[PDB]
Amino acid sequence: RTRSESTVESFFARGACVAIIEVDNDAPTKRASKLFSVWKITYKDTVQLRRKLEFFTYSRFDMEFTFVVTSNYTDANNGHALNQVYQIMYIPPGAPIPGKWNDYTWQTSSNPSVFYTYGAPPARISVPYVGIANAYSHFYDGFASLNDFGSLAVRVVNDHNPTKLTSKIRVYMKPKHVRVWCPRPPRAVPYYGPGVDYK
Amino acid sequence: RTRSESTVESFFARGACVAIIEVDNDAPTKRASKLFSVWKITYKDTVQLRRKLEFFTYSRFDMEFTFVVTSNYTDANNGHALNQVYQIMYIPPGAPIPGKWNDYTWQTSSNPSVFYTYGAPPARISVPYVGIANAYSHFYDGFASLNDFGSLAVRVVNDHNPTKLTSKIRVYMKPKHVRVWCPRPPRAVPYYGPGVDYK
Amino acid sequence: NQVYQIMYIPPGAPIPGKWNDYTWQTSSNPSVFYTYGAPPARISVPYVGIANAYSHFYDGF
Amino acid sequence: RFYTLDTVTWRKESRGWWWKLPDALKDMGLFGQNMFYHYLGRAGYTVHVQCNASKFHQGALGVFAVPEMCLANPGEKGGEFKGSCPVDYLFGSGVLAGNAFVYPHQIINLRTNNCATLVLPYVNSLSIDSMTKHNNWGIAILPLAPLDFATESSTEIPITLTIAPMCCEFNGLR
Amino acid sequence: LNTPGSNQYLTADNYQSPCAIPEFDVTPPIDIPGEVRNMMELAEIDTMIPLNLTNQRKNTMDMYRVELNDAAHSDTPILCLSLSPASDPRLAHTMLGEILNYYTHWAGSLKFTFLFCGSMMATGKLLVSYAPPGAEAPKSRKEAMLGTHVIWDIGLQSSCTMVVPWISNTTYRQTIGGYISMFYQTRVVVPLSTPRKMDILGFVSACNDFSVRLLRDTTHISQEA
Amino acid sequence: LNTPGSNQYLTADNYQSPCAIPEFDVTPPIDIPGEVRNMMELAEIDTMIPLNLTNQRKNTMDMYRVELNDAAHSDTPILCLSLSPASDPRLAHTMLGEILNYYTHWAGSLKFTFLFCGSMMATGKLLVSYAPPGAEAPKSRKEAMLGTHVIWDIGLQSSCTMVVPWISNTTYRQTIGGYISMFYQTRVVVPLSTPRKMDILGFVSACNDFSVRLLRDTTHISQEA
Repeated sequence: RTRSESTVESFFARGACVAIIEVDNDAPTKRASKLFSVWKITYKDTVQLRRKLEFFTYSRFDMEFTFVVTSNYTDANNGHALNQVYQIMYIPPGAPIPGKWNDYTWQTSSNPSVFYTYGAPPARISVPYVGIANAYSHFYDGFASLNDFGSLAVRVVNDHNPTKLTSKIRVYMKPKHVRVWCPRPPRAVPYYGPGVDYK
Repeated sequence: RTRSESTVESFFARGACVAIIEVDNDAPTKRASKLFSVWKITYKDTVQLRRKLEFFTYSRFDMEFTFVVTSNYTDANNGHALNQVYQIMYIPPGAPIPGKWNDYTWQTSSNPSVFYTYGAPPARISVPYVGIANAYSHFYDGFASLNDFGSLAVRVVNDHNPTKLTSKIRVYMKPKHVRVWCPRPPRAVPYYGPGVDYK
Repeated sequence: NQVYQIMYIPPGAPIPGKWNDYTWQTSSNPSVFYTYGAPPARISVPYVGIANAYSHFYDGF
Repeated sequence: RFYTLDTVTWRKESRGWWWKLPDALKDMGLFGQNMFYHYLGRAGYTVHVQCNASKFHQGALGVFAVPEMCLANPGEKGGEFKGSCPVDYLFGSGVLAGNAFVYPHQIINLRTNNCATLVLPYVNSLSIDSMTKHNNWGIAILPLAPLDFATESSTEIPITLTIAPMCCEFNGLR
Repeated sequence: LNTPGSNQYLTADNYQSPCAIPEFDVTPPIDIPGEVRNMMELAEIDTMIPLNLTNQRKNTMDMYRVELNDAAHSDTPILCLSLSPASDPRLAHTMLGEILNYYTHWAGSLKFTFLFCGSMMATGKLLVSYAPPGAEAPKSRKEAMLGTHVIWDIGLQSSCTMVVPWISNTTYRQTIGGYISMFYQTRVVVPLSTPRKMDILGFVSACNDFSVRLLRDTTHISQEA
Repeated sequence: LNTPGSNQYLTADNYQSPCAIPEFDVTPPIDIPGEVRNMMELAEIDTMIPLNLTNQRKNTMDMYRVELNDAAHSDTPILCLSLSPASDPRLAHTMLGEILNYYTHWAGSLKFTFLFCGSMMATGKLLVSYAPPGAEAPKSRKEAMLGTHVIWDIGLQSSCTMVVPWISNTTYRQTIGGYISMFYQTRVVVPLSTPRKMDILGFVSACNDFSVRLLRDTTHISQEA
């Protein structure tokens, strides 16, 4: 035992990309012009973090989210565009999910939001323990894998611009203050779905 | 009773969008080319904040204003424009309201003003208690709903530019040091006008 | 504005072979994102040797 | 008190047995009545496994206490593992049976002992929870070694499972 | 390096701000009666329950009361209340329901007060029973008698107060827990020409242990999009 | 001046972050059994070795055991284990191997436990030898006898535990060290009609001095590109 770099905090608190969000600005032309996508915060999208968390039954940790936004000009000769401003809103568990770009959910009455300006250092937010139970449940035998975690929504708040722009937002989640309980053996078969089914 | 997140400060001190201001630069071409709009600071424009404040008769709080400016090129192929500078001026109660872009009210002899540069972090100002009475009056039975609060004016101070630009300013107001008196029951019917009329 | 990803590969880790391979997910490889126009990126790599000191000469197998 | 479940028989082709708690005790007299009459509850378990094997019998049994034994509700009799109905070597969760020893466990080697005991503390994400729609613990008995015996007598070794609740708490009478 | 949270406005941000009007003579406060520190003050105030929601008795005054003396009555629940203040329409419009509509999660005990408004000469008995969570509401007097219940006497006593304890596996449950029903016990007896159409009123309030977390938006009055 | 490390997101960065939900009522923790501080807790837990990897005995239950009584047996190693937990397939799938797969370097002693499952009346002797690192595994009983070895008796004793010491020039070696082999000593003797096909089980675990550094990614289950 003993020695550093082998602790639970060292094992779990590592930054990794967990989601990619595609947003547009205006001028659909021939595309759907998706202004937002919305992503439910979960650890099932990354195999490494999923395998690390499945090693235990109950866990408690805080989530630190880092957003990196990279914009691209679809047409090289559309003209210089004004600097883009992106709105990243955290949706707490139990809150309504946005369905339209200009709906009431984007008013940030109770949903935390951060505005990111292109060229600025990447946005960073910290989400504390938002679970309903005393610890997150990776396994539930009965009638809890969906341990809330809220969701993230990113949209462009710029005005109507004739030019076409596409931006990609990389979401990095770094767990903090990780505590684990009830050790479990590692997964030995490839994952199929969000459950424990095997083939 | 007891427990946090239920206090008056927690209930009221939440950021929300309360106003949207449209400004132009030059070259009307076919539009009115509104260089300023001016907005009277009030809580009647947002249903959530209005309902929260109507729960009590008298209240005292300080207002923190955050301005987010997003510019847009009306024509995609007008050419690169110089970085825009916006002037946001707070009009104290009882002060004259600007009527022209280059009138005497924009000289900031006694009206606080802040200059915002595009690409910079969003401007933030704090307005203390500017009421005339000892507390704001949400209800008045006699011969006080217009509890001053001053007003905000935003204009573009850039020189004559052939290119056409349109900018939108989002105003977020976060009450601070909120104290309330004389609790009142919640509103049960949709609002019609700035009064208490019901249908 | 261009964004560049600079990733440090620790000894014994796989070397990237494709732009969109698994090695760029930074599961255990430290990485820093640099934005054009920002001050130059700076990182510090401690002693990552296996022995007690780096060997500039080795006479043997 | 001590509650004894139905006796299972060990064969030479048995792939193992599994039980769920407090699912196995839902109909076990007073404890089952209390867990049915209350919306919330909390209680520990004491697991005793008895193997009625003679000195001439060969084999080993692996008793594992798995918290939240999710499988990819029989009740008293439980179920059996499948050779190729959870998979025995996959432990019902796609995990090699060798790593199943991470859970609290006991080894019943017929050449050393014929009984084993286990202490199961209350494990859950809540201080108190319903005793009916949630399975707090699972008991899995696996044939670590194939059953063999002298060519003299017997074909089936009886296996007795006794579970006794402890630290019982009940709230929300209905 | 540009990272989220740097040079960006955050809704839940908290730093110091420049003063627009420095050295301003702020009016000193005065001791205005009714100062409130916490929103839980409103939840502990008794609020009349709209109880009898019917098509005639909706958005009116007759809904707040239930007639307590029919001709031959019945052995069926005259009124039934569900322990879902943020979900039951009979309790969503109350002060407790309005407070809970702003918070996803809630915890603590509840208090229900029932008082009937009739003549002093009216005599009778009523049965008030509390159904534990997860149990169906009683459909008869015997079923109510099988569980936790109290006997309410019509006479010198005119008000009955019951407290529903906090029974939940989790510390806080979502605002998205048992039943309270009343039954006739023997009969309602009145003297000569005494009105046989007296009425009852219900009140709901929160206890001292009430607490909420994770403030959200309200459903009533929403037009902004 | 723009330099690397300024205004850029770093994977191994550590500063304070703005709170998305300030003054949130975080649920207090409870004493959940099985709290673990360090990943080395899992490495010290005994894990059954898949030992006999064969084409019939693969991804099944028969691989975990080796039959210990043939008809005439042989003077050859019945089973051989290599001291490469992160490289040997017989030890890569164990808990120690899975833990080591996440770390490039490792150090410390190892513990191997062998127990056989047969009848109490079975009597015999077995030879367990440890080959020093850099030495070929013995191919005969005499070669095993020439090195470090122990005599395991089949009888009242049913389990044998051996500890492999930490022998390496460097403080930590890569997860990319000797052999452990067992030999028949005299014979396996059983009484009348006693089964002559008893089985043995192997277990591997880490010692208290085990330590790893330079955490890496795992090989099992990788599809992201």
